[PDB]
Amino acid sequence: GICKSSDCIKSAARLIQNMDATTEPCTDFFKYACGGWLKRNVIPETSSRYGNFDILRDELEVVLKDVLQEPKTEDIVAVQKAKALYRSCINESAIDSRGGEPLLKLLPDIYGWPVATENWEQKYGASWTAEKAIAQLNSKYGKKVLINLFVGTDDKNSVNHVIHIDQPRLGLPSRDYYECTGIYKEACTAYVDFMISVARLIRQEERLPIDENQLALEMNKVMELEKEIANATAKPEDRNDPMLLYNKMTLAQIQNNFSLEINGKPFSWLNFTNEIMSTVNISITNEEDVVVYAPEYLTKLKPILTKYSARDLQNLMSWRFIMDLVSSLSRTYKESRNAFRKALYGTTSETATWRRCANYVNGNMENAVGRLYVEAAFAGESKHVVEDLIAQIREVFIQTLDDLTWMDAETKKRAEEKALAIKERIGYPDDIVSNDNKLNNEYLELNYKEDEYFENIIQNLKFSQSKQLKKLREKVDKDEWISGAAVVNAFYSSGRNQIVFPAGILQPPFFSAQQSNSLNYGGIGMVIGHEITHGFDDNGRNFNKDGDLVDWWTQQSASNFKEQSQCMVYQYGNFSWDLAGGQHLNGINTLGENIADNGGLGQAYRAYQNYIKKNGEEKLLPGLDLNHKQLFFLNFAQVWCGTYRPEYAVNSIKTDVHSPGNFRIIGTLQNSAEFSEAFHCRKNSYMNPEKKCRVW
Ligand SMILES: SC[C@@H](Cc1ccccc1)c1nc2c[nH+]ccc2[nH]1
Ligand SMILES: *[C@@H]1O[C@H](CO)[C@@H](O)[C@H](O)[C@H]1NC(C)=O
Ligand SMILES: *[C@@H]1O[C@H](CO)[C@@H](O)[C@H](O)[C@H]1NC(C)=O
Ligand SMILES: *[C@@H]1O[C@H](CO)[C@@H](O)[C@H](O)[C@H]1NC(C)=O
Ligand SMILES: [Zn+2]
Repeated sequence: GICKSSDCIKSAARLIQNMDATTEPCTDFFKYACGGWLKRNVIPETSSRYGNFDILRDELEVVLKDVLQEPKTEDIVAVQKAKALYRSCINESAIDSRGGEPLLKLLPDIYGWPVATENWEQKYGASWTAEKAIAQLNSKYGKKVLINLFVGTDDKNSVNHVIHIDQPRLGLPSRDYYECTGIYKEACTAYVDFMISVARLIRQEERLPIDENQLALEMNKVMELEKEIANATAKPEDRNDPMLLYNKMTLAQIQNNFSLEINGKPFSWLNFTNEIMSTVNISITNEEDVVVYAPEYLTKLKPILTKYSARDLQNLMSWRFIMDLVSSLSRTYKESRNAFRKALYGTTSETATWRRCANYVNGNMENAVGRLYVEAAFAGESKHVVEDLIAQIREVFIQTLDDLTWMDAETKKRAEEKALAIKERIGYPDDIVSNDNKLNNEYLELNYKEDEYFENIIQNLKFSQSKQLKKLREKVDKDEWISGAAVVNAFYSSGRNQIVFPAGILQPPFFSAQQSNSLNYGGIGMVIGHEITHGFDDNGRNFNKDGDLVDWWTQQSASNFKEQSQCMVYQYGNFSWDLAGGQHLNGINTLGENIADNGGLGQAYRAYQNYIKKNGEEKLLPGLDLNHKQLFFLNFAQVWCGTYRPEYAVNSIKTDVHSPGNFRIIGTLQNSAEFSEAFHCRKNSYMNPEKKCRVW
């Protein structure tokens, strides 16, 4: 009783070609499940990571290029904009002819780039101050330097917005890089050379005189500034407790508890905060409430700042925006990035311009692009089947609450509470197809010119930032999706207490109404449990049914969670990762994702078990000597057939909240008794340790 459908033939062939049945599943299940993929595939030059998951994202791009590249008479305005933005984006000759000019037009208006100016002090240092300068970059261009102010949702009341202050992101991927030795040396060297190179082009294009030594002089000074700011930022592992993280102040407290002396002042938080909010005609009292994520960093900032010029400061501040612009300029500007992105990413070339451009438009017009994607590529009934799967898996989670010995009764009850309260977002929002007005109106204020890509993307930064800040006194809309449809991913929002599964992830190998349920439950089913479980991981457990940051745990149950979850900190902490040169994974920074994998997979199996009990076994797949319990786990693993470039592995072992795909397979299956029953694994086989972690 082999299935011999078209769709069964496709499924089986993919499973076969990926796997290496030469390998004992119980010795190394990633090798087993993925061995044939590993043999046949080399990472593309434009890829920092490649794998089945990334391939889906490459395939989604092909769809986007098809729906963006050809004007259609009936196209509503919203989509004409997307396509026009697309067209402005793929015209390189237009862009190459403008050189850097579009940036030079731009410089004066963020207070300059001193290293690339004459008499910066005469021109600006007058007008200059750090209030005014940090605030420009932030409110006009959304670039967050020195101090990150951001209108956001309020962790303690999910219907409101607040102003946040947090530590900024850095020009290198993580604070660790600023060690600048060993595995980090090239990066630091490439980074400053890239500074240097960009500032030389501008001086040249300005026809200014070029003194290499002073360039190095000033760009090294920028680096040692950023080094200090790096050392002053808190680690991820010390940022992971949302109750620790949430400290609400008035500007008043802030001004009196977190003083800064920049240049010679010192710093007017009130002034700073109004230069930003001013940008949207809103008024801020020194009595305004602010959520402060990074108190210690602010503290630490004081002595640092007092030590550098306005020139030094602005040289870092402007470069952190310029950084991001130069690949939207001509080829010579493009080129100066070459060695820096190689150092961070290991890639030797830019991705295709049409793909970059397809993704950028998706980024900036996600509902419009998403309408098109769904029309071309998304069936419409996938989404009913997924709705029902989500009901199944949510029920299973609830069930398991009874068999979990490390919570107390009341705590279980609240856990069921919060779970009943999860609200699910599947595929796309019908609005974006049925309601033309609403889609046109989201982009009303935008007007693109097909020969001015750089103007266009400037405008999108302004619009974006205008939008966000004006939410301050507005409620949160509970209609709002937190992802477009044309995205290969899924999401949990603890503020919305909501799970989202875009059209883009609802395809093989994760999902098809035509593929075997075993494949479904091991793919998208595992994914739905992942997302649910995040509501109850080491961040999400802190948020309640309404998305509010408030404790609903007993001290005992909370402490047991920490204890149970500690097992995963150690297990994963202990993997060493060849591609990153033998470093251990960070067990703390991945914990949330690892909890979500182990809970999510177990949930999904039990939901497959529950399915088979009710509907009976499935017909087997042709060409494969495996039953469906076995297939369930095959497919789980094959989602993550993939590899990394060493450079990116070094980047990602610090920056990714996920474990690398291979250790996710191995991580979770070692903790799963079901798996080892599937493949008759000996006690103490590599895949089957006697000691096993469990939380959800
Ligand atoms: S946090 C959502 C999760 C969704 C997911 C869970 C389980 C299996 C596949 C995807 C996920 N998205 C990713 C994006 N990049 C790398 C790893 C990722 N993991
Ligand atoms: C590229 O942009 C320039 C604008 O100067 C235009 O003349 C040229 O025809 C454009 N090419 C395409 C294919 O649209
Ligand atoms: C902020 O303070 C500066 C100091 O020069 C002042 O010029 C500016 O008008 C002030 N703006 C706001 C929003 O208070
Ligand atoms: C490996 O597990 C052991 C035993 O708990 C633990 O002491 C050690 O810290 C773990 N390794 C890492 C790097 O976390
Ligand atoms: Zn996740």
